Amino acid sequence: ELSPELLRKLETLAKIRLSPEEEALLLQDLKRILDFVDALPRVEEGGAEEALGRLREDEPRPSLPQAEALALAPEAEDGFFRVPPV
Amino acid sequence: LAHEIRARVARGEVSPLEVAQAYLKRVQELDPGLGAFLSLNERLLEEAEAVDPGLPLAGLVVAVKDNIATRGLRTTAGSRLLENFVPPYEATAVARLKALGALVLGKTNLDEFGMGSSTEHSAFFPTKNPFDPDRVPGGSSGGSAAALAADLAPLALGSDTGGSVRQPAAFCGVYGLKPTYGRVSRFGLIAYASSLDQIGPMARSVRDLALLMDAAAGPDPLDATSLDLPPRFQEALEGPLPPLRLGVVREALAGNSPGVERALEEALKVFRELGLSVREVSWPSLPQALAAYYILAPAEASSNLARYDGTLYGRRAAGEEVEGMMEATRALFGLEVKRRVLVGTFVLSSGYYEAYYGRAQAFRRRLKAEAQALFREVDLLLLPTTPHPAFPFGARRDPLAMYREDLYTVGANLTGLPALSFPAGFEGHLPVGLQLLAPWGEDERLLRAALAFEEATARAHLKAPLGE
RNA sequence: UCCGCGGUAGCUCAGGGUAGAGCAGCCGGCUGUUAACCGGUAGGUCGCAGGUUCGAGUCCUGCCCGCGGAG
Ligand SMILES: [Zn+2]
Repeated sequence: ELSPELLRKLETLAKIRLSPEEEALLLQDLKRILDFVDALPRVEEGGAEEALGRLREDEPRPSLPQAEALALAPEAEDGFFRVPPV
Repeated sequence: LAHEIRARVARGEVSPLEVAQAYLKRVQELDPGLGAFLSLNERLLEEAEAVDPGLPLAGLVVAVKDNIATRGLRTTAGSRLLENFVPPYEATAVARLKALGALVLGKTNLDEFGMGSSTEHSAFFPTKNPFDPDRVPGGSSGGSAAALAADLAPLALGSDTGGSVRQPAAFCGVYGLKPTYGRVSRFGLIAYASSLDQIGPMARSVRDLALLMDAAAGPDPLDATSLDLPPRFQEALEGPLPPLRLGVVREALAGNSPGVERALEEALKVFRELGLSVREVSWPSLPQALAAYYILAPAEASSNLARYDGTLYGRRAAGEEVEGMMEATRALFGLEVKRRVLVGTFVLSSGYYEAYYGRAQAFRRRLKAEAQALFREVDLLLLPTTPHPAFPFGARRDPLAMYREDLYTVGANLTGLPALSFPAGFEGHLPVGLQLLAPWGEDERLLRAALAFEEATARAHLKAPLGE
């Protein structure tokens, strides 16, 4: 139950550009996989557990030096991360 | 052998610098063929090895999986997207080992982003099994395992999401522990399924696992999902039940290879002569867990790997457009990654969320339940880590056929239950592993129960080609 | 809005080479039918408008309508 259109839609949502060769390939894989998974039985689910999470105190923690941060950037300009324009 | 080294070091018989030079040489001579390490801790090793006090882990050096952040060292996650990425921070686990005298030897080879079961999906190169150069070391922590079995390192860190630590450990005949979800920090782990990921220790002896865990585990203020539970591992100074109840899982008994069935029967005889009440139990929906996993994990993976566009740190694919760059950069993913994140997007996509994700969530809650009920009647659970030993390259490259490798190990993660793979014998020349798991928080149980076995047996640990 | 099934006699649904069957309708038969049935016969915007094909209910592009399903 997987049309070439859905693949296109999916690859769109995931922002992944695959070659027409891979499309035909992945089209077969995804089919088999989605069939395997669909075999999963449905089951009832109980109360959504107790909430035992914690919160962080509003206390400042030293930041990265601008130099170290921009060193990861493929492109930087005057202390900014530089990307192609919108 | 790890604790043996630290012993020689503390008595002045050897210096940390000596141990490093020894291991560094061995790597430079054996790794070329093995392909276990991607990166190596450069001059910063020799330099760092000659400024250490006789600390708990002084003389020790660790091989870390390359999806675990190490400040100043190339952390690629086995991907092209990050083949030049070097973290400005350090993973909490790694940070702690460092503060106890430990040092990083290098970074270990893995399947791209941890999604793989054979290392055949590393963007760089495959890793070879020291026991058979014609067979895989498992995955995705294939590198770490391979490194241990060849004594390229005393200690090793891996990553487990569906058995990515146990399956390799089995294939390479070493110990691999998946920590109860929350024991070890996830901060610094380039993880792919947040709800299932855990850094796991691996070593050639159980006493060594204790060393790692005792150092690595513990509450981290940076990880909101970490448990406030003091390690206390090295208290494997046994006052061990005698008489624990052990439950064997029926569902995992059929479909195993001769060597696995054989190794299984023998193990039972051993646990019985140890004072354990061995009984067969039922893990009703265990066999259907593999499916739930390959819909829950891919889901979280799509959202976790979404950040990898060329904007701030990855590789830039050089599109020259706006979206066209993001679209081209992500095209640098491997076939397996693409496959999973496409699945993940579908399962969460509109019209399919409740029909799939919501479905698998409810099922994940069943397993936890069925497990709670099982540990009301038994204290430990036993099953194979895998139905067979390491397979040969090329053998099992079918989407589904690869997924079934993690058949027996998937359950540990969906539940959060601690699980340990231990060398339980052989079938020919290839090692065989058995999986022993306990209730939440009782990780130390697993360890001592395996110390009993490691001892009751002289050793089922063969060192393919190892030496100091 | 999207998605998935539907739209064929009047009614309810069968199916790349006269478009069909039973219900009722018409004609003929039958004195106990309960949804009588036997024979013969009549009955069409195959959704609508555009393509491929020698030939399209059947395939493929768009639209209208109905039902159902999604956090
Ligand atoms: Zn911040």
